[PDB]
Amino acid sequence: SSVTLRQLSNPYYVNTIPEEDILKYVSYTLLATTSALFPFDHEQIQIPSKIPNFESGLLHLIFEAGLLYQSLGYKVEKFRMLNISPMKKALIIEISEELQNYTAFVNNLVSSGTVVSLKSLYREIYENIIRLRIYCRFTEHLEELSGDTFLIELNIFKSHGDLTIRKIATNLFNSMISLYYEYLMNWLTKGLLRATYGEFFIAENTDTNGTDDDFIYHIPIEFNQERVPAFIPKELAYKIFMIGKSYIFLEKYCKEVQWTNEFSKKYHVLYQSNSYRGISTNFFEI
Amino acid sequence: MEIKEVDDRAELLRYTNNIPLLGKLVNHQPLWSTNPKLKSFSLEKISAPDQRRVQEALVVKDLLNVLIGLEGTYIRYFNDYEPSDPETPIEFKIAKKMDPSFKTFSRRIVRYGKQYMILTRAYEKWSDTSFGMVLQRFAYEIRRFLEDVYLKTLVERLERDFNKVPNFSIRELEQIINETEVNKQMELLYNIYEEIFREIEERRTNQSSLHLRLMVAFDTTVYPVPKGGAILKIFQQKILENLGDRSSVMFLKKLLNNISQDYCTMLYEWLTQGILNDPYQEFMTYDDLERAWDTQYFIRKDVLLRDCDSEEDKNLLFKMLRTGILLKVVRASLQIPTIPSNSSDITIQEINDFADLMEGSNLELYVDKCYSRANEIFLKLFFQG
Repeated sequence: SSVTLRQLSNPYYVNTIPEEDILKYVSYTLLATTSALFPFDHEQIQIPSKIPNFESGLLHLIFEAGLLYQSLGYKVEKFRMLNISPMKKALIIEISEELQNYTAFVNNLVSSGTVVSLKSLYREIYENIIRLRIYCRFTEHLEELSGDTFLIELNIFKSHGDLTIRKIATNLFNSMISLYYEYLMNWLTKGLLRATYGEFFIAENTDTNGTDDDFIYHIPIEFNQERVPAFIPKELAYKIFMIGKSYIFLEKYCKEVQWTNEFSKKYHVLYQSNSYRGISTNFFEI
Repeated sequence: MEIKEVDDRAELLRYTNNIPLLGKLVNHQPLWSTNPKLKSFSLEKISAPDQRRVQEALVVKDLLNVLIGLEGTYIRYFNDYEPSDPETPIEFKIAKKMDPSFKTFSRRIVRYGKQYMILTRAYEKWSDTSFGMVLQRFAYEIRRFLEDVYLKTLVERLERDFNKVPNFSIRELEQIINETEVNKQMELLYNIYEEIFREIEERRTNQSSLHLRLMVAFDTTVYPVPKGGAILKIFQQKILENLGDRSSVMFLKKLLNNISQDYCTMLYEWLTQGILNDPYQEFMTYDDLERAWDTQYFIRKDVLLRDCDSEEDKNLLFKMLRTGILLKVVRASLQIPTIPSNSSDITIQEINDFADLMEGSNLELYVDKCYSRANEIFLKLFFQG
């Protein structure tokens, strides 16, 4: 009886597809690309007949990846045509790089031909399943809210006990805090409020009560206590607000052009030299 | 072989606000156990005794399936299971009509699968922020044990043998399961999970200066879920309960070393700089500011590694608190956020092997070496500066 048990079992199951062609079709669809057995209607999958419950469940488990790929693709295509905050496109570009890396990994798997059965494909990509899953969950409300919300959320997540979440959150957080570092530099070196779109805690006030409170008796720059992210101590926030107001007060009326400009260039160099530390004690020292 | 004309379709899930961070977002497959499709065959047609090998061959397929957490053709889910329920229990019927060789040993493996499911769900349930970091870091570990030890060994090896070996035997199935000793490891994780659930249910059940001159008071409050001190206590208790299994000891030691890396970083950093950074509120004590002159400190007894009932553990805890406060005031007075290493002779290291340090006979040695460092620098501060 030196015969093969799966050979003893396969012709018993007469009306099913050779598992080799199942692999053939799953490799195409893994990137949510329609073909003979699975025509994505851009929103779901129709799994046909002659497919045992086992195969159906495994196709659920695997095709999670393709569904995520399509959803994230819709997100990316939907926002690349819009006018939004720069941190938003920071998220867009990072998600796009993730999508490209997933593409490369999947097609490299297909090329090298280490796929032999469904469960092999399962184990090969389960990590990338989780990566795509986390990337999806982090941007559930990209359309409505502002970026600094995401800055705070990601700052909280930086200490997540998961190593994978550690790495992902740290990368996203690093990129946006570099851009936000640019915002802080702009405020501390020129005192402007350009192109912040409400993601910055120091606001400008164009108001009609006291029409002359931008002429003589007031300076229309306002510190909103509740809008400071948790990685900045409150007292240093007061310091920063007073620094900007100081610069405005000197430039607009005091006319300390030479002193303010030399001071500005010196400190401009001083912060721009330390951008690779982000937010840290050295920056607080300056 | 038949067709039941069932609209089996795959699509992501609509709701997002109740499924945890790592929770799966795909719809559940269509419920063969009550909505059958494409075959309902009773092996009584082929229940002939000579067909026994043939029968188990079919059986083999289904069993090689369930271990990945997906039910097999000749296995029905019990009426209790509901996929939309995240907390539904796990139980499911297999037909007694076949030879016992089908049913007897299978119960062992399906339990694996049962626990394989719960761990996975635990792998998700503990992903939430409020559960603190330790279990959260622990989450990572459980995932690895599946995708690098359970699957890459068992699934790969079992499928290869079932496709190549002439009439691979279920007896050899057991032999290769235990020859890689995975079952015992998985059982250790299982029982640790059961104790964690026990502590959670206990906390969900019952909701209701003299000598040392420390300006301190207790803050005894209970939270619904256990934290790091509880977890570490638990691992110590389990390793104590299973002294002797060398593989078990080594596995648990690796676990303890792996989970508390940055926890040890936090403790060491506090003992050598008096700086406490616990964005999850898991550390042993916590500060005020819920001006910074009456820096009153409180004990959250619920996370301490010891009952703190006798004199010696109280002594250890109080030396801990004093050492932290001393270094803190040093930093406050000298207007420097960091203590340079070379300020003194007594040099200290990190807890590179927390496993043995937890046992005793070295914990206090580390504690009082740091105490000596604190005293010498502090006294030099108020005697020379």
